[PDB]
Amino acid sequence: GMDVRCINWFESHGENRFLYLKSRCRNGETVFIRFPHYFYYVVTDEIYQSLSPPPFNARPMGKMRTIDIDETISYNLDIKDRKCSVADMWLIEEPKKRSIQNATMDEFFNISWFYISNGISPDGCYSLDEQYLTKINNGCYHCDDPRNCFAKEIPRFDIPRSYLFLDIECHFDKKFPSVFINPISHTSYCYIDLSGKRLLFTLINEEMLTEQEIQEAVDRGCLRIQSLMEMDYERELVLCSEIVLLRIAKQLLELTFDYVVTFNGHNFDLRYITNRLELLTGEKIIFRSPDKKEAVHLCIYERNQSSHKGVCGMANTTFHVNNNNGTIFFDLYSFIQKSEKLDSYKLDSISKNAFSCMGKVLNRGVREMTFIGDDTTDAKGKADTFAKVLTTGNYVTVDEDIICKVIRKDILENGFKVVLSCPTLPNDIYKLSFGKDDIDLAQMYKDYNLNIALDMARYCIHDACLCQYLWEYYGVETKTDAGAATYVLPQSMVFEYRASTIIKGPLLKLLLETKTILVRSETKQKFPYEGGKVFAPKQKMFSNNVLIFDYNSLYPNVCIFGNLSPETLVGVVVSTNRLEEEINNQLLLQKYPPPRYITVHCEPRLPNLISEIAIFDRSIEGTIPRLLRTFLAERARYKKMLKQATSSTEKAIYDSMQYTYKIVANSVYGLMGFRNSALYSYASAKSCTSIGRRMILYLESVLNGAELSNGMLRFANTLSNPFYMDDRDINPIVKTSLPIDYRFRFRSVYGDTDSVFTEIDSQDVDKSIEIAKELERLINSRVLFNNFKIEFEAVYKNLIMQSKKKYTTMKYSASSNSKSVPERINKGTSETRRDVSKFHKNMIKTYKTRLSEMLSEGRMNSNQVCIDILRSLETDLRSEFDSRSSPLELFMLSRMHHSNYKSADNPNMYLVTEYNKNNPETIELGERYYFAYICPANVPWTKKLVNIKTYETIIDRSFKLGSNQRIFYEVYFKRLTSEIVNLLDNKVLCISFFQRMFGSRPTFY
Amino acid sequence: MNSVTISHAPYTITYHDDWEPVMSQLVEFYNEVASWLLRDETSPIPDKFFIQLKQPLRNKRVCVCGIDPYPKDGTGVPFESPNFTKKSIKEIASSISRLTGVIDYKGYNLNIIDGVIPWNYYLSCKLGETKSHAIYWDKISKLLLQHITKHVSVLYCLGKTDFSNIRAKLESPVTTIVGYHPAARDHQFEKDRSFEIINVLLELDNKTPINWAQGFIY
Amino acid sequence: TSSADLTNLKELLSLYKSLRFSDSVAIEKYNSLVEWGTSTYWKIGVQKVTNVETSISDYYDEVKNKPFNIDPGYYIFLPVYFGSVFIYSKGKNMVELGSGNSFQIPDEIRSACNKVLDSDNGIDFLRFVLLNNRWIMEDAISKYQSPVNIFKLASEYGLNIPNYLEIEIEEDTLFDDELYSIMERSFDDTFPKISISYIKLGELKRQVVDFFKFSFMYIESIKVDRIGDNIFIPSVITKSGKKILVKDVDHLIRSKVREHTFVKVKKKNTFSILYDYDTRGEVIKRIIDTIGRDYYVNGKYFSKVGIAGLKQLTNKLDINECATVDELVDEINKSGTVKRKIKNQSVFDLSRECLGYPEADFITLVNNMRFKIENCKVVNFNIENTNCLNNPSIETIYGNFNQFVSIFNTVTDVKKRLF
DNA sequence: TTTTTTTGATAACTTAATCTCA
DNA sequence: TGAGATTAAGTTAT
Ligand SMILES: Nc1ccn(C[C@@H](CO)OCP(=O)(O)OP(=O)(O)OP(=O)(O)O)c(=O)n1
Ligand SMILES: [Ca+2]
Ligand SMILES: [Ca+2]
Ligand SMILES: [Ca+2]
Repeated sequence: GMDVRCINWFESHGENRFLYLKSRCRNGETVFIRFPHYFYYVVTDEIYQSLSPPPFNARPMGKMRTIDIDETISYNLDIKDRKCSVADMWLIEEPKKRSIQNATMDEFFNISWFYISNGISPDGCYSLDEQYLTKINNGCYHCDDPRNCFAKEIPRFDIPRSYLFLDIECHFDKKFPSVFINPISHTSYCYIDLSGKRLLFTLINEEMLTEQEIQEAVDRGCLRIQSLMEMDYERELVLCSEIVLLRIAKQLLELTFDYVVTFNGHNFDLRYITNRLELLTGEKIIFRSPDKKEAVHLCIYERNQSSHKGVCGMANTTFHVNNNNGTIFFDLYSFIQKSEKLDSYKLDSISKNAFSCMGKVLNRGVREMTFIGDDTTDAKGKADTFAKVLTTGNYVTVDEDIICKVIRKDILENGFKVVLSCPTLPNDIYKLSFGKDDIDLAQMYKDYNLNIALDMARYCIHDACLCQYLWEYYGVETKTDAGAATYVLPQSMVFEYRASTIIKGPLLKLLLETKTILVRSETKQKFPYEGGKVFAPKQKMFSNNVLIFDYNSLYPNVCIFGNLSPETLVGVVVSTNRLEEEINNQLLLQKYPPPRYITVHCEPRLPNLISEIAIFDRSIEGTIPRLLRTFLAERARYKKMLKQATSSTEKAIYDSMQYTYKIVANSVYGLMGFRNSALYSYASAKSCTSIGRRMILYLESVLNGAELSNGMLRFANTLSNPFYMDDRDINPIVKTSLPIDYRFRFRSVYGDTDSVFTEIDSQDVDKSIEIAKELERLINSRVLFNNFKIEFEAVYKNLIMQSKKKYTTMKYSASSNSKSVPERINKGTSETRRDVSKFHKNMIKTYKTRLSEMLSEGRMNSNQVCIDILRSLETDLRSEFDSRSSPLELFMLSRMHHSNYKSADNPNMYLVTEYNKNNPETIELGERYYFAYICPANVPWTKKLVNIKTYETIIDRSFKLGSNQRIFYEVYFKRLTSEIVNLLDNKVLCISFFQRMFGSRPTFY
Repeated sequence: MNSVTISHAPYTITYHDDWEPVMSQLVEFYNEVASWLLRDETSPIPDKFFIQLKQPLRNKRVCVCGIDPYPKDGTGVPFESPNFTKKSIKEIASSISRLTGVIDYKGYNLNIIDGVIPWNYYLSCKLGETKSHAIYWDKISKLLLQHITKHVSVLYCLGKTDFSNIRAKLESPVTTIVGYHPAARDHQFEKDRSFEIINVLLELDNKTPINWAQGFIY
Repeated sequence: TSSADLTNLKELLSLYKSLRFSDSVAIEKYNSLVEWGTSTYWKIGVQKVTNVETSISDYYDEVKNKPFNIDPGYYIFLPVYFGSVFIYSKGKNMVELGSGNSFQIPDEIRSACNKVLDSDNGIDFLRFVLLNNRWIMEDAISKYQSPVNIFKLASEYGLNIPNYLEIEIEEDTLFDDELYSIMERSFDDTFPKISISYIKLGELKRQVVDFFKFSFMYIESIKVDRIGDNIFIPSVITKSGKKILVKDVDHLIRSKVREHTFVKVKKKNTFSILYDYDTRGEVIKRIIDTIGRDYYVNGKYFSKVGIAGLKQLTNKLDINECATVDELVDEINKSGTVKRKIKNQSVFDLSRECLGYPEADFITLVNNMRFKIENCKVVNFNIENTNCLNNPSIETIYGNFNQFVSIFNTVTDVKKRLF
């Protein structure tokens, strides 16, 4: 088809196995191309002639070197050189699988081999020539030499795409829709064809409606069709029977759409539609290969992913659709759950988290409330997204607590103008979100009417359009294209594999470019190794500006600096006593000078050893550093793309992509220390961690107690390289561009892996920011070296450090001033945790703010603060226990279900199993659910708590707190009191209050 | 050896006392599906549904599991056919007659062997086509396999891809062997050395060895 | 599924059958195989073990201290020696009773055990007894052969065995003290054997019998006796000159024997043995002070700190005496067997074995020191922590560090030329 | 009428249940 | 009937 652009790649699963490509031309027609797919093996030239059945095809790979990357322990300096052998290699293609004994490079996929050897990118535009193409069908072509056909690549051009965003609503009586006894009531489609037309249509099962209701609807303008051929997609509401509804659904699902998008539809929607189709009629949803040679029926299959820590077990489950027509069936639930961390993963929660804006009060009313939004009220792009979602939206949440029905809406040229139904809130600026509703589907189905049918149709089409809104908001198309380009994978499996698989494409490309093969023979023994270093905090409250300096990509840059690769490791030298250790050190300092070799002092891997030195060669760049350089370049490009964005959605997408690439770069290191990986390297991981610890220690030592005065800055220690002598000035007296009247002193107070918190004896925000910028400029050229670079993160105020990894503060960004509004940030405290409470966090915030203000103004003439704080705690707790005005939602906990446990009697197993055995709603193997402590109401306040887990019950979606059941407030109150006690200074009153209220000993940090 | 009745053709739930915590849920699991199950003609005998649920299950140590009864004809118990013609049973019998050392036989009838029980995952089929009743029996098969696994020590299943998702199907860990079906191309079941595996597993789990040639019928 | 899995798990079952007769390597292999089995099959009937106490009482009946009636079968007689007991399960080291200590076999005993066990597979294990730096053929439990032919083959391979006598008894004769004395006299075997354990044909389990009389005696003195090159054995004397044998130094340490104090000692017809089961830091220095400062506890025995030079190096390398380094290199390169052994061993280990120092004590002493090393040779050493000097053995070893460093420098210099 | 491709690391804190010791 | 230590699980920072 000459100028075509690829959309998806898929394989044939018949007796004659083929590979297929779906592409689109500039005009808009679809072209399918077929290839014979083989099994690829790599052999040596000597082995190639020793094959009794001659290979079907063989291509010379040239001369490549094979290197053994097994690691051995040496007790002396007599280290034998690594075994490497250079030989000519052959890539052989077999129509059927073979069993060659001495075959290498066997960890790569066959589709990866096809892509890399044929020089074809999964996504791209090509000029296919007709010499290598023959017609086998109307639109389907056959190619025998994909290498020569794809020799011409052209710049990317835009193409039309087809979308089917679908949702269904099934009647349910008491518990859950059952495909054997409960029918489908509503089916809403957002249909986008290659012409760009966007048609929204909802089909309503008429067998649930009375004849008079059908007449009323058809008079109002609802089409009442009788057969498949009488259906038009240009109408909004179509009344039909269930059989005709299912036939229309099957007809739509059999079309060659580019994308068929659902939210949890692979597990519920598509399965329900299919099973009903075979139950009522007996027909099948037939998928066909492009050449019309092999046909399959729709059958959703389950894919289980196991863990990799402490007895693997099942960890997650996904559901997929089998089809051989090139259509991608996408479920947004799995994509959002894999890529985001949230308290809940329901549609309402994600919509509320994503679709929010700030509204300005413009009118009031007896029961109404008019809002407005634009670029002046909130950030740029929020109002446009809110208006786009508001086209089908019905309910709006105000202040994250009030759910209000939309009375009237008006889309403007810059924002929105919506009037709600809520009391007169006496403020000027509020927050509007698209979240939970106040509709009881169980009650509506029991009193089903025409108006309720129309309301359900509106809600269903809103959900179908929410699928599209989340598709556009998360940049799934852009992410898919980027993943296919980077990982060298078909578009249908970009978000299906973890780091162990998505790096094999670039790894194979790098290995072929460098002409290297890595082999291992010996077994891999596992030993623990030490991680990063965390400094103990010196104070809880500081009342001074703290300057934060953070290393950029610490571990990838450490690996690049040290050339840490399994094939570049010279050896490991261990010692048992001090005599041998000293002799080995004397020999080693002169045998391997450090312009070329680097020696890392690691902790011994065995108790009998007292020393362990890992030697690395930096003459030749390693395999891991090149991959890390590639990924850092990708992340830098995506950061540059992020910084040149003005819309909120584009900024969010770019931030997510750069975070994903940073996590990929980190996972490269993590896999370098993963036993079940091909790139396993215990010594490399130990060396990287040790070098990181040395770097953070060096930064902390040089920054602690480094005063400045006049035009000079004096560092604590000499600017000397912590690994070997280098050609840099070590004088800690540095000329600074700051004016002559500045005099301040610094003191290191905390550290974590690569972050250093340095306080300054100052309070002026502009002064602190200027000094921090100057210092960050100064400690990147005179202090650091090679590729080690740090950046000034922010200025922290009112820093309250509870522990070594939990602290809350107010953040001033690098580009800010005194008048700039701070941002409140919490790291590890009981406010970002997903399983503490909602009632807990608000009180924690209020009490922490009050304590910060009260310490800032000046107090502590006596016990003082403790008395009033504990009195307030007692009053609030007794008021909550008596009134019980808080809802059940404020006392809800979240936990993830999984089957990775040491014992089968674990209470977490029992709770989920018992819930599943008595509830039609089944919690999957990676589903996050809700639970809470509920106790009999007649039970009074309990002093000594004995059993806690026995009171846990799962609040799925509709649990009702009965008269006999009440929230067991004791656990929450005890946790809140225990957290608050550790914040205060005086103790005797704290233990006294804990004994009086509960009757235990409060643990102190 | 008791029984319970339901409102659907089979309504012949003769069951043993050791199968007690099964029927009380199987009744609801089968009532909602019997109406659509009995509308078609199957190829077990309809009365041969709850026939292996009256046997004592705390006597067997190894369980061999089938995925589907024979697409043509059928008796009611897996891997039994006193009309010996089929290829799968031929391949099963050849590799065990070679192991035991008996050359003269008139079938195997693996059911009669003490210490082992043949199991069918899907309790019904249809004439001509296989795996045509999976939806009607999925949850019932799950519950029955879970109960059988809870009592036996080792489970044997036929079909690699057909039983590729059995670990998540059961919540209680158990010794499981998934063997190749004796109908694939190249006759891979000949290379399948699994009977020795299950036997030596019984000795490794301090269980009484089970004689294997006992079931031969002359 | 496959043959490899079958072989692996049947080897796991075989290892499970012999669980008490295991060492560190076998425990690690068993754990690895259990992990592989439970990962592949999702469940395994056996679990992990980490303690593994060595027990032999499951193959031996309760001890007998009373005349008893016997008549079953033949009466192959086998005495029991006095001393430490070691177990050779299959291709392993020597396992001590209780704690799974790994004894250091010199060379010939391990080869003899391997050659004896390679003949068949029906033998449960091989039992050895060590007394004053010598081995003896103990009971040979076996489920296939009678122990007579195992004894004969072990004797002809090169190790020593006790004599055996077979007698047929018709009626239930009352074995008494007189029969025990007569058969121990007929055994000759001047080595101080304590008990006698006769086998029973047909009955797999063996039986042990010994007769003794309690006695109380007085302690005169404790003295060391030479039984080798710097290997000393403790001993005591009585007023009448009677000798009370002690199996090893640990027996004396646990007994807490006090000078000029009455003790309980088990007396027999020929010789008598002190009885155990009567802190450690007090005795470990008190006995050292009484016997002499110039002594230390070399593991199971006593060793004397003295001179260390060319004579010790020649003795340890099994070469004749010489004068200079050139004669050393010539005499150790003349035969290619010794030089290969020297190449495979480090300077530190070779010097430590030449001076006969302990392993753990010397390692701790070295790790609690500071050294100045030039040209791969030691010229200055000093103590950084004096706490480790509290142990008298550490002080005794440190008192002669000059000889050790001289030997270390000589070995380093000669290895610089042997390559 | 049945069958190829998976799996990043450690450090630090909090709470409940179990084991051990006055 | 308390105190103290230890292990397993969940979750976050880096
Ligand atoms: N997913 C992660 C996250 C963190 N770390 C530890 C360490 C090295 O990756 O974090 C140091 P940085 O250089 O990645 O720094 P940080 O995580 O703060 O990223 P940055 O601010 O540079 O985007 C890790 O190993 N894996
Ligand atoms: Ca839905
Ligand atoms: Ca919906
Ligand atoms: Ca960083």
